[PDB]
Amino acid sequence: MRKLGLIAGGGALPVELASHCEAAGRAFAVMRLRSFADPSLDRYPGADVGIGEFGKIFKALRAEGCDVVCFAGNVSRPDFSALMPDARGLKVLPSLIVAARKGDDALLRRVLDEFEKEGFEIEGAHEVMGEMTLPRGRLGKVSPAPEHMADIDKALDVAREIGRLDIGQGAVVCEGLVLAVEAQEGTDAMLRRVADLPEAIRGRAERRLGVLAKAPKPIQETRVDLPTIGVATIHRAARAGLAGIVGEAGRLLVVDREAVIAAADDLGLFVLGVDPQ
Amino acid sequence: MRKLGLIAGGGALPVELASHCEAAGRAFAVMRLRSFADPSLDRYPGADVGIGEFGKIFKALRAEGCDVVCFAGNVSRPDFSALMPDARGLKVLPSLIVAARKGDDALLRRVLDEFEKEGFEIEGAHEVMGEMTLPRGRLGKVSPAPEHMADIDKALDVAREIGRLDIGQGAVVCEGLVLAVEAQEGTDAMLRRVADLPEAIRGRAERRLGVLAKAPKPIQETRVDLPTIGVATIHRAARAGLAGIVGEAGRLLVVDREAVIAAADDLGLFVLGVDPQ
Ligand SMILES: CCCCCCCCCCC[C@@H](O)CC(=O)N[C@H]1[C@@H](OP(=O)(O)O)O[C@H](CO)[C@@H](O)[C@@H]1OC(=O)C[C@H](O)CCCCCCCCCCC
Ligand SMILES: CCCCCCCCCCC[C@@H](O)CC(=O)N[C@H]1[C@@H](OP(=O)(O)O)O[C@H](CO)[C@@H](O)[C@@H]1OC(=O)C[C@H](O)CCCCCCCCCCC
Ligand SMILES: [Mg+2]
Ligand SMILES: [Mg+2]
Repeated sequence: MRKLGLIAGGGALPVELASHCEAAGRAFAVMRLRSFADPSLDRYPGADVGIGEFGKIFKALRAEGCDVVCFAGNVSRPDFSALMPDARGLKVLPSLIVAARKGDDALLRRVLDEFEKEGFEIEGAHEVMGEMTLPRGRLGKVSPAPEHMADIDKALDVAREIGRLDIGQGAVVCEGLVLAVEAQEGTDAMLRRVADLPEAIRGRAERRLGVLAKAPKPIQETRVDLPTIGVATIHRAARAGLAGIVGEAGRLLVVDREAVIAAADDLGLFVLGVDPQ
Repeated sequence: MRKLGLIAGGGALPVELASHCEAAGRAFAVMRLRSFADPSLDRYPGADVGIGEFGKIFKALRAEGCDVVCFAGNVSRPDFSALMPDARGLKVLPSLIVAARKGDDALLRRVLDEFEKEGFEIEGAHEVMGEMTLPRGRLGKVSPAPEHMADIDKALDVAREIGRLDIGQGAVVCEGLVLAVEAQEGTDAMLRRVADLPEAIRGRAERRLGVLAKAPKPIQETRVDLPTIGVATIHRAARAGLAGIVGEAGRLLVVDREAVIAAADDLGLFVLGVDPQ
C-alpha cells in the first residue's frame, strides 16, 4: 500500500477520505490548500500550503514519503495577479496561464502533468477508496463453496434489516439459523459469543459452516462511516468455525489489508465482496 | 402455589397445559382419561383412569397431593350401560344419570359438585395459565418510574420485530439505545454481555437504567411455547444495572414465581406485565 498524499481542496470529500484512510490504518498526510481545505483537517499530519507554493508542496510531499497523491475537493481557478507563489512556483506559473487560456480542464490537466513529471503517481478519489475497501468477489485465496451460498445471501439481508432498524451492523447466519445479531457490543464480542454456542447448531474448525455479514446502515444527514474488518475479526470468525465473511463490495473498510488476507488465507476463510443491492 | 391435578380429556389443551406447568416448574400430576387423553401425556407423573373410576381418581389425586384440579380437553357423555365404574363410582352413578337427563351442562356441573364435595378446589384452564404467567401490571413491590416508560415501550416493539423476523425473543433497551438483541444465545448470555458494555451507555446498579423485554414470536402450525423468566434472569438483569423487565401480560412464563418476586423485590427491579398489542 502506497502512502497517500491527500491534496485537500474545499468541501467534505477530502475530510471523508482522511477518516476512512485512518480507519483503514492506511498511511497518509494532508496537503491543506489555504482558504480551501476545511479546518477539521488540521488534526492530521501534513502541511498548510497556498496555491501555488508548488515548491513547498513537493517538499512536504517527499518529507512525508508520499509516492501517490489524490486531489480531492472543490478548487476554482485563482487570481493570477494576487497569487503569491514560491520560486517553483514562479517557474511553473507561465505554463499554467497558457493552459488556463484554453480552459479549466487544460489547466487542471497541466497541474497534473507537473506532479507526474516531478513525479508522483496520481490517483482519483474512487481508486483510493477501492484499494482500502472490499473488492468485488474474493479478497484472498479462499473462495466460498456452493454450500456456503445459502448462508451468504441471508447473512447479508438480515444484517441489512438490523441496520434498517438502527441497531447494529452485523449478523451471523449458519445453515439458515441466525445465531447472533450485533447491536452495541462490537463484532469481536459477538464472534466470541458464537464460538460459545453448541457445536450442534454451529460450524466446526475442522468442517466450517456459517457466515458473518456486516453491512452499513443507510445514509444520514449526519456523516456516515463504513463498517470495518480487522485481523482479529478473521481470528474470532475462524474460532467460531465460520466458513467466511462478507459485505457490500465498496461499502466495507479493511484494516491492514495485507494482514487480513494472510489470516483468512492461512486459516481457510474466504472473504467476499458482494455487489450492492 | 397449589399443586395441580390436571384431569386430561381429548385434544391439545391439556398437553399444552402440562408443558407450560413443567416449564414454570409448577407441581402437578395428570389424570389421563382412558380413550380421551392424548398418549404424549404418559410421560408425566399421574394415572390412567377410565371414566368413571371415580374411586381411583380421588385415590390418585390425593396420592399426588393435589388440592386443586383442572378439567381440560374434549369429553363427550359416555355409554351408561358399557360403563365399567369402580364402587365409588357406582355410588355416584345414579345422581349422574338424573343430571344427564337434563343435559350435558347439568351433567358436567354434577361431576364438579362431586369433586367439590370430595373435595378439591376446581380451577379453569385460563386461571391455571394466569397464575404461572405475568400478571397485568407489576409482579412485585417495585413499580416502574416515569423515566422508565420510554424504554419499556421500545424495549418491547423491538423485541417483537426480532420475533417477527424469526430470530430471538429478547432485546435490551437503555435510554432509547438498543444495547443487545437476543438470537440463539439465551437471555442469560445477553444479560452478561450487557453487564460488559461501557457504563457510559449503560445503567448503574446505584442508579438503574434500561429495560429487558422478551416477547413471544407469532403463532405457528408447529406448537408454540411461551418465553420464560428465571431467578437468574432477575440476577443478571440487576447486574446490568437494568431498571426492570417486561413482557405481554398473559404471554410470559414465570419459573418459581415466589423466588422471582423475592429477587426483584430485594434488588430493586420492577417486573411488568403489559397489555398485549
Ligand atoms: C501547491 C500546489 C497545488 C496545486 C493545485 C492543484 C488543484 C487541482 C484542482 C483539483 C480539483 C479536483 O479536486 C476536482 C475534481 O477532480 N473533480 C472531478 C470530478 O467531478 P466532481 O463532481 O467535481 O467530483 O469528476 C470529474 C470526472 O467525472 C472531473 O472532470 C472533475 O474535475 C473537476 O472538478 C474540474 C475542476 O473543478 C475545475 C477546476 C480546475 C482547477 C482550477 C484551479 C487550478 C489550480 C491553480 C494552479 C495555480
Ligand atoms: C374418573 C372421574 C372423571 C370424571 C369426568 C370429568 C369430565 C368432565 C368433562 C370435562 C369437559 C371440559 O374439559 C370441557 C370444558 O369445560 N369446556 C368449556 C369451555 O369451552 P371449550 O370451547 O370446549 O373450550 O368453555 C365454556 C365456557 O365458556 C364451557 O361451557 C365449556 O364446557 C364444555 O365444553 C361442555 C362439555 O364439553 C360438555 C360435556 C359434558 C361432560 C360429558 C361427560 C361427563 C362425564 C361422564 C361422567 C360419567
Ligand atoms: Mg483525481
Ligand atoms: Mg374448568
